[PDB]
Amino acid sequence: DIVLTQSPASLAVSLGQRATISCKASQSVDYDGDTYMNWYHQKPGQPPKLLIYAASNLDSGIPARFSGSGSGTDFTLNIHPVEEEDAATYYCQQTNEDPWTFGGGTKLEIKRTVAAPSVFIFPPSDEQLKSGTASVVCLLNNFYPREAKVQWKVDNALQSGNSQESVTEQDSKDSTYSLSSTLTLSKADYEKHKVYACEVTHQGLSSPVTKSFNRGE
Amino acid sequence: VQLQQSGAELAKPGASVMLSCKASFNGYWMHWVKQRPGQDLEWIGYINPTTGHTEYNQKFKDKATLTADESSNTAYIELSSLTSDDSAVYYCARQEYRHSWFAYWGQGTLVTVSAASTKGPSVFPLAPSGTAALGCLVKDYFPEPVTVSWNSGALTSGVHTFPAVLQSSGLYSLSSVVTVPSSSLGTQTYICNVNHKPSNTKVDKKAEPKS
Repeated sequence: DIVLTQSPASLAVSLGQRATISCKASQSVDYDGDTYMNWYHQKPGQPPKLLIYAASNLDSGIPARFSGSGSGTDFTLNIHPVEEEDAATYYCQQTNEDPWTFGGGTKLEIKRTVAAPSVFIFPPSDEQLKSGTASVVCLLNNFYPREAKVQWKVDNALQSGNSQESVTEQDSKDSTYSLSSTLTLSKADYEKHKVYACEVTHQGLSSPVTKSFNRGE
Repeated sequence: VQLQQSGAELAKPGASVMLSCKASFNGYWMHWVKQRPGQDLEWIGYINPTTGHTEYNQKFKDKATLTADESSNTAYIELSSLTSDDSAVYYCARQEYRHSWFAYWGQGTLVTVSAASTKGPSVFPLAPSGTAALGCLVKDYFPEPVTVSWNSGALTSGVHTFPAVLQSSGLYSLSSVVTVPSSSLGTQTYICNVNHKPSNTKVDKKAEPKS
C-alpha cells in the first residue's frame, strides 16, 4: 500500500498570502509519463471536492489560485493568494496502485484581524425547569482568534466539571469563530444559587467581559 | 448528474447495515470511502456496475460487501459485524471511464453503532434580552443528526448551529443561535424548525422575549 504523508497537519495563512501543502509518497505514483496524484478539499458538512488531478491539472470550476506540482514521490499544493473561502481541510490521494490511499489531511485556517466576541447569556426556560433540569447557555459570537476562556461563576465561585463547550468551524466569509458554553445542573442544585455569570477572556478584550442574571428575575 | 445516498443509520453492535447510493449511459466505477468523525479518509473498494466486478481494500475484505443494481444505477455497501470503530460517515464516489480521480461524491451517510435506542429531542427557547441574540436548545436526542432551520429556511444570515455534544446521559444536545436587529424583536417572529429523522420528529419552537 502506497502511504501518503501530508505536511503540515495544520497551518494558518494570512489573507492574500501563499499556502503551501506537501504530500510525500512512500513509492513513485508515476506510470508511463503520467502521475496519479490528486488533491481534494473538504468544507464542514460537505463531501470532498476535487481541486487538482494528475498532480498539476486544475479542474473545471476551481479558481486558478490553486495549483499543483511535483512528480515521483514529492508533491505540493499551492494556494496563492488565499481567500476567506479557502478555510477547509485538504487531502492528497494516489490512484496509481490498489488500494487507493489518502493523505492524513491538512487543515487550513485563514488569519484575520483580532475580533473580540460579543457575549450573551441565556437563563433556563421555565418549561425545562419544570422537567427538573437547568441549562444555562453562554454565547460567544464572531471572534478571532479561536482561543477563548469561558468561566462559569455562580455566586462568584468558579464552576468546574459541569459545563461543555461547542465551537463552530471557521466562517468561510469573515474567518471568525463562534462558541457556546452550556452549564447544566439539576433543578435542586440550580436553586442553591442566586447569581449565574459567565466570564469571557479573549485576546481582543481589554478586560474580561461578564454577563450574568439573577435566578428568578 | 448527482449521487443521492440513503439516510443516517443506527445499528446495534454485531448487526449489519446496508447503505445505498443512486446515480441520477457509459461505463463508470462506484467507490466507497469511510471517514470517521473529524478523521482521515479510508478507501473501502470499488465496483463496476456493468460487470459486477469488485476490488476491496484488504483491511475491509471481511467488513464490506459491494453490490450494484444497474437497472436503477444504485450501488450498495453492506457493513457486517458492526463495532464502535464502524461508526463513521460513508461516502460513495464516481470514477468515470478514462479518469483516475473522483468526479462526483454523494453527500455521505452517517452510521452510528450503539445499543442505545432512538429518542427524539426536546426543544427549548434561548430567549433574548442594537443587536439581540436568540436561539433554541435542542436537547436529549439520539442518534445524530438533527437539522435546524429558522423561519422555514428564510432566515440564514447570522445563524450559528453548533456541533452536538454528548451529555452525561448519553444523549446529544446542541444549540442554534441567530443574531437579529434588536428593534425587530416586537415585530418579527423567530421560529426554529428542528428535524430529527431517526425518530421521525419535527418540532417548531418560537424564540421570543419571556413574559
